[PDB]
Amino acid sequence: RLGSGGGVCGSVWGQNDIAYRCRTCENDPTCAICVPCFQNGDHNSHDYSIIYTGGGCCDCGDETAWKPDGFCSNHK
Amino acid sequence: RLGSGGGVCGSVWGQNDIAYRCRTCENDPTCAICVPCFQNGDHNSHDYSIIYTGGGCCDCGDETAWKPDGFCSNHK
Ligand SMILES: [Zn+2]
Ligand SMILES: [Zn+2]
Ligand SMILES: [Zn+2]
Ligand SMILES: [Zn+2]
Ligand SMILES: [Zn+2]
Ligand SMILES: [Zn+2]
Repeated sequence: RLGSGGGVCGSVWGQNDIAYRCRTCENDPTCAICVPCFQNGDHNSHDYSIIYTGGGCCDCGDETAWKPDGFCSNHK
Repeated sequence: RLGSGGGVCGSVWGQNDIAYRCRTCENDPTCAICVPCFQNGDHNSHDYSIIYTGGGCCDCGDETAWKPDGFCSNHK
């Protein structure tokens, strides 16, 4: 998808991987971030969930997919 | 974003790149495909447009972003 450039997390998911959904930081229901990005950010009382994904990429740092307050440390 | 795996086009866009939007094959307004995927597929009377993108990735082959009839040859 289009999205922003700059300091976004490359990470890509293969067929038996884990990501995190966060209904609080997300722009739409298919946004997700990789495990390190979630744990290196602050989501304490957000409505997050674990997801076993078979594909996609981490939305961390891309403000067209993820609220910037939900970025982890290494992505602004 | 989440999306599908398998035979999807990796391609990623940097800060002065070209992609194609196709309002006909797209699932939502931010979907886009890279130049080779567009030209190796069939979009003759679709409502496509050129876009100078600064970021994102090609949606070709990912049926959660792009109608499969709009895939190019090398992605099913
Ligand atoms: Zn990440
Ligand atoms: Zn991150
Ligand atoms: Zn969150
Ligand atoms: Zn492509
Ligand atoms: Zn393609
Ligand atoms: Zn098309």
